[PDB]
Amino acid sequence: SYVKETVDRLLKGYDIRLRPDFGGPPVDVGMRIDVASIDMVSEVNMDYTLTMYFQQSWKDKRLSYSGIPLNLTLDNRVADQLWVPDTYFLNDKKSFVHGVTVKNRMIRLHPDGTVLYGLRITTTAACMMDLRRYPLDEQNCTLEIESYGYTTDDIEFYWNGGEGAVTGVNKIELPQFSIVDYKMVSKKVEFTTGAYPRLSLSFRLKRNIGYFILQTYMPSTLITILSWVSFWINYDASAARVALGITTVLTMTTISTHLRETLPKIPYVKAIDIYLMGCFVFVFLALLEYAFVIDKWSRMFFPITFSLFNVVYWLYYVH
Amino acid sequence: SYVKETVDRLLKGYDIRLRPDFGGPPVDVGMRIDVASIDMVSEVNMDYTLTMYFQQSWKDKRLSYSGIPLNLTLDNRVADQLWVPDTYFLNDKKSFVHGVTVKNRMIRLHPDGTVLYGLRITTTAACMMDLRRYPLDEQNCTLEIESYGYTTDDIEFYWNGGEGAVTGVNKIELPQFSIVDYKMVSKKVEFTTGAYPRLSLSFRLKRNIGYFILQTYMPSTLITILSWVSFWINYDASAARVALGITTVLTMTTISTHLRETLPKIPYVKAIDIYLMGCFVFVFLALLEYAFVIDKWSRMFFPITFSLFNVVYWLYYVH
Amino acid sequence: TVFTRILDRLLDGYDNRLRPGLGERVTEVKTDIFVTSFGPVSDHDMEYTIDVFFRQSWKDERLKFKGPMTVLRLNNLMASKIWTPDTFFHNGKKSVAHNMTMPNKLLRITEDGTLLYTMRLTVRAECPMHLEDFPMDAHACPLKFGSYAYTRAEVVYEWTREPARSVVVAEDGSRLNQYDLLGQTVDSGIVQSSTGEYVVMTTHFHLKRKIGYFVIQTYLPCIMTVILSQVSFWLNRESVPARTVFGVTTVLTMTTLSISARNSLPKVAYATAMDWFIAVCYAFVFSALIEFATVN
Amino acid sequence: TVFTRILDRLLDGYDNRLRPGLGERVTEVKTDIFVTSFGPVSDHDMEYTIDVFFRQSWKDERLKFKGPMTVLRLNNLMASKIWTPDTFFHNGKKSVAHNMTMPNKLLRITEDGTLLYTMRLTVRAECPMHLEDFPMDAHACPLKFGSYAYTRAEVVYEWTREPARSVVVAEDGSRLNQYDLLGQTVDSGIVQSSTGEYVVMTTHFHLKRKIGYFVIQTYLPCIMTVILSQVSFWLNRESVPARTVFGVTTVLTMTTLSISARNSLPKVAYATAMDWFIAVCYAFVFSALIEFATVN
Amino acid sequence: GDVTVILNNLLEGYDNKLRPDIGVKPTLIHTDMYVNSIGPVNAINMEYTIDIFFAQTWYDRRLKFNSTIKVLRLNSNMVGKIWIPDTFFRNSKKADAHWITTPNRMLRIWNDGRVLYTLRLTIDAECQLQLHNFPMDEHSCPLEFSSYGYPREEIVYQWKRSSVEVGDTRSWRLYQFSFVGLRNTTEVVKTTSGDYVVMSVYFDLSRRMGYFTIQTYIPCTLIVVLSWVSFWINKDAVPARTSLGITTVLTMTTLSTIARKSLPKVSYVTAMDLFVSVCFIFVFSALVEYGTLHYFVSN
Ligand SMILES: *[C@@H]1O[C@H](CO)[C@@H](O[C@@H]2O[C@H](CO)[C@@H](O[C@@H]3O[C@H](CO[C@H]4O[C@H](CO)[C@@H](O)[C@H](O[C@H]5O[C@H](CO)[C@@H](O)[C@H](O)[C@@H]5O)[C@@H]4O)[C@@H](O)[C@H](O[C@H]4O[C@H](CO)[C@@H](O)[C@H](O)[C@@H]4O[C@H]4O[C@H](CO)[C@@H](O)[C@H](O)[C@@H]4O)[C@@H]3O)[C@H](O)[C@H]2NC(C)=O)[C@H](O)[C@H]1NC(C)=O
Ligand SMILES: *[C@@H]1O[C@H](CO)[C@@H](O[C@@H]2O[C@H](CO)[C@@H](O[C@@H]3O[C@H](CO)[C@@H](O)[C@H](O[C@H]4O[C@H](CO)[C@@H](O)[C@H](O)[C@@H]4O)[C@@H]3O)[C@H](O)[C@H]2NC(C)=O)[C@H](O)[C@H]1NC(C)=O
Ligand SMILES: *[C@@H]1O[C@H](CO)[C@@H](O[C@@H]2O[C@H](CO)[C@@H](O[C@@H]3O[C@H](CO)[C@@H](O)[C@H](O)[C@@H]3O)[C@H](O)[C@H]2NC(C)=O)[C@H](O)[C@H]1NC(C)=O
Ligand SMILES: *[C@@H]1O[C@H](CO)[C@@H](O[C@@H]2O[C@H](CO)[C@@H](O[C@@H]3O[C@H](CO)[C@@H](O)[C@H](O)[C@@H]3O)[C@H](O)[C@H]2NC(C)=O)[C@H](O)[C@H]1NC(C)=O
Ligand SMILES: *[C@@H]1O[C@H](CO)[C@@H](O[C@@H]2O[C@H](CO)[C@@H](O)[C@H](O)[C@H]2NC(C)=O)[C@H](O)[C@H]1NC(C)=O
Ligand SMILES: *[C@@H]1O[C@H](CO)[C@@H](O[C@@H]2O[C@H](CO)[C@@H](O)[C@H](O)[C@H]2NC(C)=O)[C@H](O)[C@H]1NC(C)=O
Repeated sequence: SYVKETVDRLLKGYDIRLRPDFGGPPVDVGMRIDVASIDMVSEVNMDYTLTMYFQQSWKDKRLSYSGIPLNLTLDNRVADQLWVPDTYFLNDKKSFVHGVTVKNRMIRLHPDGTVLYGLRITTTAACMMDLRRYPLDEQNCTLEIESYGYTTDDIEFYWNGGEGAVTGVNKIELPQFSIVDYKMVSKKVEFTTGAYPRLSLSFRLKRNIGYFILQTYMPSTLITILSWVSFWINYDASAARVALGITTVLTMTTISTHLRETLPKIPYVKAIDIYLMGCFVFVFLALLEYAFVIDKWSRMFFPITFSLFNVVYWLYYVH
Repeated sequence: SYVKETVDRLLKGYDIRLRPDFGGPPVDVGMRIDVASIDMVSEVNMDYTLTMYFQQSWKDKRLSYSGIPLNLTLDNRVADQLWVPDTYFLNDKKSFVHGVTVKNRMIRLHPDGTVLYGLRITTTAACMMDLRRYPLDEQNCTLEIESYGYTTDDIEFYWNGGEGAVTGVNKIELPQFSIVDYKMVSKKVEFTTGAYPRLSLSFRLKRNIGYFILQTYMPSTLITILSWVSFWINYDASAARVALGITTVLTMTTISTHLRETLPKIPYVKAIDIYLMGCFVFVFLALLEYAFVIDKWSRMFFPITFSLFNVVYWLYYVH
Repeated sequence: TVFTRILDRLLDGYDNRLRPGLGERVTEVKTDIFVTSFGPVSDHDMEYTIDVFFRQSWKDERLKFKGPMTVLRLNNLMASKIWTPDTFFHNGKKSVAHNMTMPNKLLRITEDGTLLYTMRLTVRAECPMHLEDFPMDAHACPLKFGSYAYTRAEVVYEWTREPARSVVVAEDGSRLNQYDLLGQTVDSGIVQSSTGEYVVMTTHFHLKRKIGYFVIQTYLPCIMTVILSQVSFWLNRESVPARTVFGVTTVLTMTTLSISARNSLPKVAYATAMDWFIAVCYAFVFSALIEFATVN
Repeated sequence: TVFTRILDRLLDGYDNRLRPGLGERVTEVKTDIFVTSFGPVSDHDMEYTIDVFFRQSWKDERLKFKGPMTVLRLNNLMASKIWTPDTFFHNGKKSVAHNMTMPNKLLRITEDGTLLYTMRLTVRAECPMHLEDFPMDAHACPLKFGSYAYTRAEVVYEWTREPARSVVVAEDGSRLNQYDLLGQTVDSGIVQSSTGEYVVMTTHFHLKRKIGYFVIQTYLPCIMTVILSQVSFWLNRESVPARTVFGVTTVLTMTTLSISARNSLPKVAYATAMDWFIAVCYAFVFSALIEFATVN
Repeated sequence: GDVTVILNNLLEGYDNKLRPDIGVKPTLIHTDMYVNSIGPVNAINMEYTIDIFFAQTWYDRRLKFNSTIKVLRLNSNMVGKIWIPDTFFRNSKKADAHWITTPNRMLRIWNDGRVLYTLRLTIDAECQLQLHNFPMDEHSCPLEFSSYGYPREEIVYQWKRSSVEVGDTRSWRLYQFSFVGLRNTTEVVKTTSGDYVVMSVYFDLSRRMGYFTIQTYIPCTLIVVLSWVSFWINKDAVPARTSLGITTVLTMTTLSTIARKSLPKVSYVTAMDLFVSVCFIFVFSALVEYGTLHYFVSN
């Protein structure tokens, strides 16, 4: 029953509306990020969804004790009665604290004065994805830790562990992308109001090529089969020849309307559309040689044009 | 004036967390539901949205008063200072109280002590959807009213008014389904913890056949044409007759895409898909055996078996 | 009348922010669940749904009393004052604590010092499904939960009844439409964290895909197409344009059905078994067009 | 230690129901908007999305002091107990106030008595456009804001810096896909209502479409059709019914261009520019096809 | 600091959980609204969204104060410490008030005891199921409210002006249809808990035919002319006329689905599927005549 009087001594006389070590030096805040999972990437809304432990720690004079030897894990509702930093995320769109039983707020106190505050939060952060080249992607999806109402002479940030402040990157299993590297960058960013610390957790996303590369082969094999249908046959039964070239536009249409819901209406550069242009202009070239009718010469010229086409595609892929 | 000090003594000395007759007889609770609308019966998510005027009434000797022969409707800021029963719904997913101007929370008091409580609740309740027979299927989706933390020795539920406790059901209109009957069930459920009362309000939903007969009759003309053109064209250019029946296969594929966008994957097979795929296999095999070998036999075989398939389909449909 | 006078004696001196212990015995909480239902799996974004009752029980020596009756039932209002543990799910990405006229939380204080505290929940947890065999899926969906701030030296979770047998209860109501509940398997573990060491209660749900949902939906059209692939071999040697035009008319539907089968299928870099089934169909197509061009 | 007594001195009888200067001059509100990223523009819902740092400031004579420091960067819990203006957006549809570890509100008192109060908001608003230049139109999305319960004789808005230099795109705050942000234009304005006359700060964002694939993916399948129309009327040395079925594809391409356009714009009553732009391309087809069907 | 004294004198002895006129007065309340926008009628949920400025006015014998202040303006912070009458919308699916940036709650108190109050509300209300004539649309779209707790003997709603008290001044406000007029309606509905007055507000609309003009023209200017050139072509060649006719009905099928794709299915006919089915069965009869002519030319 000794601990209750000490906690009441710590609370009676405390002001939540002041930062610790007030009127003096800036206080440091150490962060730690435990990425649970990249929850949901969305190429429609130019964004992704992340679930992580955001842990942070600092030091104060207002909370110190000497009687209790061990550390003091305390209830989460004392966070409404203790000072915390106003750390936010810049590129977010919709975020929340998980409240499945309570607010997941880890409050741990030390006899020194080291105060620990932990959250399990899910953030839907935007990522400026450049969709110019589709097979290779190499994104840079940032995650901008930044204070809100404290200037750089009032606060400073640091990674608690350097590279060791970020834990759990290798345990991420994404069905659509793959991590190749992650980077933690500190940066001082000024505004009209003032200067602010800004940590950045960035990482690249190499797309898992197998799913879309098995979706890519089907129009190519389809149009090679269509070329071999329209090429080898004699044209006395010309209705057998022309009905092959009739139904090519619906085959192009199915793949185009399937991809049009996946990728948005970005006008700039679409590499899938460049590939489908190399396909459908080749469809028009096959029909052009048909209306020009040399059939065996066009049949031999079709595979070497397909080979130079997907060689151009492969060198566009490997850059 | 005089009424304010009578309300004040009802608020003074009251304990919220203690039920009436705590340690005595079980309290008696009368409930009432007023269905406003059946909003959307989502077959894919297997749920329905219900707007309801939920209403409770009970007895409390602590909340009576001598004079003022009239009823005292109060603000909604007394329900947080009074006891309410913890009545939840079992199979809900998204449910809330509407907060249009305030929280729609009616407290009506009485000089003997009969307390009336009222809420306007929208509930997205899930129900079992057996989709074996698709037309005229009584889905029998229910709403399960149940208390949470009071054993049957502490509470008593009943329908306030008998069978007339559920109103406004005849005033509901749906574009897809139709009310055929509603029923009230008052049972007891034993858990590991204890015994709890349960009210259950059922809804058997006769689906209106007009949208169903439109989305049935629109593809039936296609297989009718598939029979008629196969019976009607001479077999010199036999590929010109067979290729139309193979385009009916992709017509079936478009119908199957509409089906997959309209229905999920279910192990118990439906009643709509089976006759269309059965007549599909028959109209394909008729074209196959017609191209296998003839003009009179095509006129004789296909309409008779077609009408036979029609009448056996109707005889399965009437059940 | 009387019980208000004793609840104030219970609240007198009981700090709402401290667990019993702290230079004393390790706090033990007794954990029980009750699966109300098991919601549908969402294979596109690779998750599932569950809604359960979640029970907890522990002893607080600062809550004993001497009353007329044995146990004492309360509302969620008093339940916000007694210290409860921070039980969170490791796999839940979006969860709701349901409330309707009250928070769905009861508090049953025993005279012995123990208490019961349960809540009705709903968890949208996910499973890392491997997709090497989509009709032959067999998955063990985890439902890990532990403490959030209290160390193994602070609290330890323990199942109430028989763990491997009767600590988890399926209540025979399942709204599933693609899978079926084979069984369940609880587990206990310790996860070494960057903060400290924490107990972990694991529960796996063994699931296999039903056979009449999509398996027949793929099995009927592929058999239809391999039947349509035979008629070109049935064709005459003096009927050479028909054997040519049959193949393109066959593949027009084969492509659309492959698109439809890959439509509801989520994205995976690993190859699926139905991707080899449509490959067998395309190989029959390739053999048919080889036998066509042999005549040509 | 001393600052606790200071802040307790500034609340001895302080009120929040009264603006500074009742029975005195009106209040002066400096206002600044620092946008972060101009988000997506839902043309199907004619609304855009934008992330702002909404700064605003006003002098309050009731809070002067002679303390050791001049400006104290206080917490927003203090700002909840201080008077604030009732600013709101006149055309906002679904605006969110971002909440985190603390709410994204700032407060900086000054020994002069001047304040500073920014809110990191995300506001969406309807941008009512017209489709008279539906391929390559350009619009000015508005953003109107002002007081709700305070008339022009109560509060007065004014931009903080010069109005040319008071709405700032950061460096590259462009979540834009279809459009190109180029400029902006603010102004004041007094709107008479049924209650009174409220001052309104109005801001227009000028934006114009990228030409791009919105022209390419619509004109190149039309380019193939108009090339096939020239190829059909080239010569007649070969068979004539080889040309007629060439019309049939140009039928179904008219299908594919019809579905491809309607999924972006709302169902408007008036015809647009791109609709006639494809209608003339449709009219180029069937006239020549009826002509060839009559003569051949 | 005079108003600080006056308003704090208006706090003690005033319960914020009681209506003022518990006695013989039935507490009549005037009301009005200013329609800011009427959003899209999506018709899939058969609902429409609408933004209004909704305002209420009542009296009190417990808030009369002294002179030298005609009316005092209040922020959104005295609404919780003053009794506010209830108002709830009947057909509201999700009527969420706006809470952004110190929420929109304007309050005024005169010396007489008159209290003005207002809000800023968006509604997604049900309108009707009017699918008799699909081009000839005429929806009324009622909007109605009551007190959820207080009956007609304890609360009375009243307008400010007979049927034209609702201000509405806009031209482009997400209306894909044509708004033609509005009116009010005051009724009393017998409920179970009591009798409550209902203040119905309609919004007369009519669908502009220019939206369905593109949906009607381009199938009509394709299918009918394809059926015409099926007969106008030389019928000596069997793969010309029958092939054109059989691909025309292949094209004509999907446009009926896409024309009914954005809007849900109904039970009764809407005289639009009947409007396209006549031409559909006409091209089908052209197919029947073409198949009849084949039976007597290949002899
Ligand atoms: C099941 O559990 C959930 C989770 O707790 C409950 O949801 C919460 O319910 C409470 C109680 O109704 C809400 O608290 C109240 O919130 C008022 C405004 O808060 C707004 O917060 C943010 C913006 O800051 C919005 O996003 C919110 O909107 C959400 O909720 C609405 C509700 O319908 C939804 O429709 C939306 O879609 C959002 O989801 C909220 O609008 C707040 O003003 C109020 O506080 C006043 O009153 C209390 C008690 O008197 C005191 O704290 C205090 O007096 C406050 O009064 C001050 O301010 C007023 C302003 O007018 C002044 O007049 C006063 O003088 C004084 O200065 C209260 O805190 C909470 O917002 C809500 N949370 C969410 C996420 O929904 C469910 O209700 C619950 N279900 C049950 C019980 O059935
Ligand atoms: C944005 O995030 C902040 C994070 O701090 C959050 O502020 C917190 O809000 C909660 C309520 O939502 C506050 O909790 C209250 O604290 C007071 C203090 O005395 C209590 O009296 C209140 O008790 C009420 O609710 C209890 C719930 O069990 C019941 O006992 C009872 O019904 C009481 O009426 C209540 O617990 C908390 O203090 C703040 N923290 C601050 C301001 O630092 C804010 O709500 C978030 N805004 C959103 C989500 O819009
Ligand atoms: C995503 O893009 C950002 C910027 O476009 C990249 O940030 C940049 O990272 C490099 C490597 O750390 C920084 O270079 C060096 O930074 C240190 C620390 O500040 C500095 O001392 C050196 O002089 C040098 O500049 C660079 O400054 C930084 N730029 C910015 C604007 O922050 C980031 O690395 C990218 N992430 C991925 C995964 O590609
Ligand atoms: C289909 O709907 C019916 C009602 O529309 C429901 O079945 C009801 O189920 C309850 C309990 O599950 C039973 O009611 C019993 O009634 C008897 C006689 O009154 C009573 O003595 C029992 O104590 C019990 O209350 C009964 O099976 C049935 N009741 C009725 C009136 O049909 C349920 O919603 C659905 N049932 C099925 C089988 O799908
Ligand atoms: C209280 O918490 C502190 C902070 O982590 C602990 O101090 C560290 O404990 C780890 C344990 O592996 C050691 O490796 C570090 O060397 C310690 N650092 C310092 C500066 O002491 C401390 O041990 C905890 N105490 C208790 C009783 O749990
Ligand atoms: C207050 O409410 C009670 C509860 O309904 C009313 O008592 C009943 O009123 C109805 C109709 O007014 C009639 O059945 C009887 O007058 C009452 N029946 C019983 C069993 O009490 C009461 O009338 C209401 N008070 C007033 C003034 O109307």
